[PDB]
Amino acid sequence: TIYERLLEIKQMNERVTKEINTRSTVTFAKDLDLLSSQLSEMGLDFVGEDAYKQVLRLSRRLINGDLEHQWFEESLR
Amino acid sequence: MVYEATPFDPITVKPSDKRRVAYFYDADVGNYAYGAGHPMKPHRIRMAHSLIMNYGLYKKMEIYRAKPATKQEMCQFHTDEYIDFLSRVTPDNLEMFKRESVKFNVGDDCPVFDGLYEYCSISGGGSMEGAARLNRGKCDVAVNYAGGLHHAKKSEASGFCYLNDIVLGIIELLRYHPRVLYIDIDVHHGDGVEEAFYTTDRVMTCSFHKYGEFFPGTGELRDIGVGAGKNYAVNVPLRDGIDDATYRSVFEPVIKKIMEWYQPSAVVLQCGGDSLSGDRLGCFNLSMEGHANCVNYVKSFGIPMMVVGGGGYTMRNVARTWCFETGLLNNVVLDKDLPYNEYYEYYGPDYKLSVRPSNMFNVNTPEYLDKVMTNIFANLENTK
Amino acid sequence: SQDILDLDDLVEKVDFYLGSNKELFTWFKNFVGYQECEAFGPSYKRLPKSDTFMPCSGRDDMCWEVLNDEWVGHPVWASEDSGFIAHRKNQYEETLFKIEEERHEYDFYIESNLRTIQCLETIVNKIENMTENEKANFKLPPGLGHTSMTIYKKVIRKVYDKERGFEIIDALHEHPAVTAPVVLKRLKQKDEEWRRAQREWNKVWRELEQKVFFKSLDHLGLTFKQADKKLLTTKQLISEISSIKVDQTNKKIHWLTPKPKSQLDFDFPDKNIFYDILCLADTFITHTTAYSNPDKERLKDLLKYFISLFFSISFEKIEESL
Amino acid sequence: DNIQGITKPAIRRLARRGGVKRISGLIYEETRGVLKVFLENVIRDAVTYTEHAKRKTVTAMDVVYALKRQGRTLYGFGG
Amino acid sequence: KELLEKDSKGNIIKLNEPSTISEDSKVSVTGLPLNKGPSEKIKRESLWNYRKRNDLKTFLTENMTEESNIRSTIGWNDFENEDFCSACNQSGSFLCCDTCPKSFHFLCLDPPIDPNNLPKGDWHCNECKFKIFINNSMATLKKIESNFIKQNNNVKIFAKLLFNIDSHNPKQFQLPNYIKETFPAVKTGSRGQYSDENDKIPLTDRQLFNTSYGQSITKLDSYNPDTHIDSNSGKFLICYKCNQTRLGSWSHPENSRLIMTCDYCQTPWHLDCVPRASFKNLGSKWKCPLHSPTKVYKKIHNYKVWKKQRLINKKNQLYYEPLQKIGYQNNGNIQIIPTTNSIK
Amino acid sequence: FNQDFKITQIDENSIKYDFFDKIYKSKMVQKRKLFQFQESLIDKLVSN
Amino acid sequence: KISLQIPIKLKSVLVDDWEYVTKDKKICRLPADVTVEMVLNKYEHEVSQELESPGSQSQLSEYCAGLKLYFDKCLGNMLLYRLERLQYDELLKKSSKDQKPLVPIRIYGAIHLLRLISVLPELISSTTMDLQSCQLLIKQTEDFLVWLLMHVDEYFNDKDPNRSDDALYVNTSSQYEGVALGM
Amino acid sequence: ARTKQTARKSTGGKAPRKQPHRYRPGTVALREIRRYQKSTELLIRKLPFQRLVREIAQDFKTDLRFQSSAVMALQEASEAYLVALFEDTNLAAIHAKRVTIMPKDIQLARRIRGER
Ligand SMILES: [Zn+2]
Ligand SMILES: [Zn+2]
Ligand SMILES: [Zn+2]
Ligand SMILES: [Zn+2]
Ligand SMILES: [Zn+2]
Repeated sequence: TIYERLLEIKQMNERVTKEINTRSTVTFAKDLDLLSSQLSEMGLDFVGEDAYKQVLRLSRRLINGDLEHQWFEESLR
Repeated sequence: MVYEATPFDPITVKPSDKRRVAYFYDADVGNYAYGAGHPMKPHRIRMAHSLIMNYGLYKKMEIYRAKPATKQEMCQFHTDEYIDFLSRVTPDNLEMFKRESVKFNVGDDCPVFDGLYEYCSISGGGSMEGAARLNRGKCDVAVNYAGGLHHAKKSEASGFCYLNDIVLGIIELLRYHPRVLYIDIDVHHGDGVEEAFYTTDRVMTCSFHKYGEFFPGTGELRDIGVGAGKNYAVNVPLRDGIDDATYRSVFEPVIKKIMEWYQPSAVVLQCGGDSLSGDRLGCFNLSMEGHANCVNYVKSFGIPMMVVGGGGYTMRNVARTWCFETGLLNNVVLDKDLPYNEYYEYYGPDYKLSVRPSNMFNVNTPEYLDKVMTNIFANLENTK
Repeated sequence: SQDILDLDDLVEKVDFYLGSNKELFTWFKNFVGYQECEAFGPSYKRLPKSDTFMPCSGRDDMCWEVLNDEWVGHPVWASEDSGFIAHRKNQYEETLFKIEEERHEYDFYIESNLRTIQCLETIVNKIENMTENEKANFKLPPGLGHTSMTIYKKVIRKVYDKERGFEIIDALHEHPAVTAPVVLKRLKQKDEEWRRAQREWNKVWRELEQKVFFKSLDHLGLTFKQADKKLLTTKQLISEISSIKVDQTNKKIHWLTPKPKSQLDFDFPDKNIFYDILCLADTFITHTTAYSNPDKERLKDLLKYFISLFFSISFEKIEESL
Repeated sequence: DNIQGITKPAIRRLARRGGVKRISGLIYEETRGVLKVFLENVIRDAVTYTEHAKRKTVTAMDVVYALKRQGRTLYGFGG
Repeated sequence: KELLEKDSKGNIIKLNEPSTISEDSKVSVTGLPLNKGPSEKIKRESLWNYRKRNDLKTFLTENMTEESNIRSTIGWNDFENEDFCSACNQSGSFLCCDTCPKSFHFLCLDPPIDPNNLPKGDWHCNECKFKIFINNSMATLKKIESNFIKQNNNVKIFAKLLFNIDSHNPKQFQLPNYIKETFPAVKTGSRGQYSDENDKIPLTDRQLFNTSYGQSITKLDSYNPDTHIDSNSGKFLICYKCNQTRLGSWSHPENSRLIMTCDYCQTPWHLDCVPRASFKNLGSKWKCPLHSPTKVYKKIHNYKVWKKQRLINKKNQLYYEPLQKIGYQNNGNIQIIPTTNSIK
Repeated sequence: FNQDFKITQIDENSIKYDFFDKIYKSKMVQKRKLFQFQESLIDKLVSN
Repeated sequence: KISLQIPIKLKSVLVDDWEYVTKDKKICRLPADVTVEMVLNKYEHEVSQELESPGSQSQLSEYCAGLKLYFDKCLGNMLLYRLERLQYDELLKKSSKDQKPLVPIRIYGAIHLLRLISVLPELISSTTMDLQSCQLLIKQTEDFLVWLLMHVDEYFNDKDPNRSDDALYVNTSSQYEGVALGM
Repeated sequence: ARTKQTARKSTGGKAPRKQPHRYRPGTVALREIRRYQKSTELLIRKLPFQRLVREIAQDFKTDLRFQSSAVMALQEASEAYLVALFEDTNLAAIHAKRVTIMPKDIQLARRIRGER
């Protein structure tokens, strides 16, 4: 069960990594601060890192108790 | 052995299929509102239109303001008493029409707002002028999002629909075209349009709808038309959460078989936005690509078509999918970065064109859709 | 046998009875002698000719030919008088719908008022550039020369009083010279105040949308924790393998004489995932407190030894990868 | 309606503890209103006291404090 | 309040603004007026934290829009009454009796009253009108009954029946009990409508709208494997056509095929083996394809119809055994008896 | 009149006999009418 | 206590009528191809020659005429469901249009006569009628009922309105449903 | 002609739209007089009581959390108040040659108690 759940993440890891890395935000939202930041502050976004490795690190933090369940779910979603 | 599980191919336009596109928009349509707590909002029309203007799509098409329909022209399908009640009822004199309120199903689930007659006139005029421009050859694609009221019937208002403008448009198409195919990708069944053209072979009404205990309840697979209209009303019952690949692998074979079997001369495409994921009343899981793939696939046949926008009760998603569908009819693919419009605050948090599908269960199994498409294909053998 | 059921429906009933038995239903299909209309459907009924004759003034001969007026359907008839089932939506989806509802309210009111301001300011800039000797008898038609006859009425009936809105509309129709500029000024003041309130509300709507939207789009994930608690148990995992075995044994007696020697099939194409699960398990061992440290270290080499012994991974590779 | 949560059998139980052998049927709904207006007196004072401590939560100490004011002291909960 | 201040010659001078504050603060859908913005009480949970360019191309449309009128059809082509009707026992718009606490539907009266052509002054019911007719006349009721019997000498036996129904208020026709008790399957609905064995027990609102998000009566929004397992036996509900139960695995829930049971013989069917998309939660009871029809149409080659006889209670139902075994023309209404080596 | 809605008590073997009898009747009446029409058409073509 | 021995075939016909009106939402074809007078006249012309007693002939004609008068005076009161009261209203307005009073004898079919027969014992028990008249009226009604079994295939036929225009029942429209059961 | 509307629905079919040994009366009563008099537990189910306090305090101040001991203090105090008032009522009844407390018996008690 664990290996299937992680294999679903890893088999699509390259396309979600390329999608997150090539996330071109629109201009009027940057000029008028209409985009959120709650997930970037907490380093919950997945920019600059491999998506599957960031999933592993976030799940390790969630297991260790330093990460809330809701923020982990929000970052994953 | 009919249904094939195929992944959703990316949307690609055909450069050899350039169409003269006519756009029908009356700036007033949006200033009408069903109610305070009501899901249907004509305001979705003008934020869709604001996305057309701000994408610079008006340089590849002609924008028209159709003349609003008069009383009689509405009576090409509806009765005199129903149009007379619709043109006279207001929220003020609702107590003066109580028998007609329950007779014509107006007052609950189809409320009386004081711009009702004008809204219906705009919708019917847009549909009829799009059909008329298709008849004279002035355009190849007629776009009218002001209408789409496919639930309205001869003497009643149902499903937030009062004037069945699609029947008026198909009537105007039938004066110059022998066979008109109506395609309904709205999540609800096109009961008004199918009921109107149930007994005729001149109009084939195809509806891709959710059929459960869902509105309007009509739309069983065995509903194939009676009399001379037998096997000329294709109903495709679907379950909840159909995704883009599943909807494509259902839609494209059925519409292709209708194209090479029924051979229509004009196409009416109901682009209900309630087939999108995240709709207030809809229960499908279509992204904007999945919704627009139907419009792009029906565009490939070259038949003079009338794109008419129907449902859609979350305004942002239906506006974005209508803008993408309209851009697809000009043989361009709009970039997934929304321009600045006056309603830019709706499309958060990413402010992009895309409508993201939900991660809910695609319960439409391949065996069920295989049986559905097998019976549909078997019924279509008599339409040559 | 009573000359009541037709051969076609008898063949259909036997097909529903002995469909999977292909050999038997063929014996019958032919032992019987079946060789391969009026299908109305369940959701349409035919009106009499009395109900059809209702005046539609706009219909010509073609309209009377191609339009169906005898066969009708209704949602109440298709419901069997029971009702319909709406699709269940999350509370995040409901509050997203409420945000959209408030947005629509503000934008509908503001844009209707803005359209009325545009029409009234056209009237005002028309009436400013003419003298006063004919300004007294200058009138305005219903609709104020606009394509709508009700939008300005809605705006006036909202902005002013309920009983005074009608008389202001009549004063605008009869004497627009005095009533038009004051109405335009009041509408512009209401427009700017509504727009300031709409911007202040837009901040709140945007922040709640950012808080709500991705949870709203999550359907299975909103209920995945209780579903995983309920369904990743011993009983359900026994039920899956037993159901697959029951299916195989049920279909063994019909066909497929080489009965398979397996029920569940698991594919393991990637080997790094084993190291990832081992790291997650090691993290849980390090974090937890309900297990003793000897029990912790025995858990560690038990997991490592089972992974190294079951699969092709060596212990050296596990140690160098974790 | 939270008031109708004070159910009949509960009012019957209060009467039984009170030594009543036959309760009219119209009593049940009289006992609600009397109950409410009384609670609506203590809790009022309970809160005056609460918003004097700039506390936003109320305490049982403030409750027995409001009872002392009304007159009916309550032993067993502090103070 | 003197809106238009006309002059001595009738010319307009200046008008006064009416009460804007009369409805300037109406509650909108936001819960606050459109005049004001959001309050802090709702700003706390809405905002993430609370502390104590004009390049628009949307104005060019009016100019780029050309009208369109090229269609072929252009131009021209005291006591409070009751909340239920006294005739049908159903709610609706009523005409209230003045000197009587009964209320009647506008269509339920004799003759039915138009909802726009109402009686100008007072309206009495038939019973009330008979009461005023009796009280106005000096003679008693039996005197008028005897006078009506003697005057209507043409019919004597129905004369007492004719007299007494002028006093009865009009009521909706209902079948008497002895027509309904002979068929035990036939029930009566809440509105007096027909109901029988082919009708579901209506689901309460606690089941439809008072359920959790993931769990819905539709059984389509989640993976529910506690539907392939029989509740009272614990075995697996094997579908009749495919001879399998596709329970799924919760790691591939798309491999699970939905299964329902028949509402009559409890035969479990997959949703794909019989072509169905709904689960038949409310309305009529779902019938599996294996059941014999109670109504069939056959072609004459007009047509002929046959309907199975309704079930009759045991005191009035006779089961008889034919003497003729072969070719006995039964009406299609039969019963199967058990079969008791020579016959083989 | 309770005798009008009398339910026939039939057995499985009688249903089997009746079904076999009626299918054999139907099959051979259509076969014999096809043979008679073939003979009539042969006579018509011979006479013409 | 007054009892009526209605045959179960006619009881099932009445129950099917209740099904068609309330559940299937079907009204009767009015005027029918066979009315109520037409049945109370053919029954009189059939059983008039069945015996040679002149007092019995007078009693039979008395029963038929009284049943006709009772049908006309009571149909608007208590003989038709809530759905058919709209059809009754349109019949009354159509009769008032051409200035002829509406008589239910020549309009309504034999199913409403069967309804009157079925509801007749409750009307008998609600009037001060002596035992002899009640017994003889019940006997005459029973004889008419057992006459109806011999002609139950020509007055109460089974036909789908969706297939035959000559069915005894018709399907209704949504507007009729709304006006009948919405106000 | 007076008319009234009860359907309260402008249109019909709203659902199909898109939007044995038996003691004598009193013996069991006296038995559970003894039961609820020898007992000391709290007779108004708690949750329901707590709620009564939330919906009624709401008026005096919103967002007012209540220490658990508090709603237990409100219960105790309320049950003590009502058992005292019900002893008095039984008396105000046994006064008038009767054995059934009635509303009037408690509108009086409270007048003599002076709590009105
Ligand atoms: Zn729809
Ligand atoms: Zn009265
Ligand atoms: Zn009524
Ligand atoms: Zn199956
Ligand atoms: Zn079954």
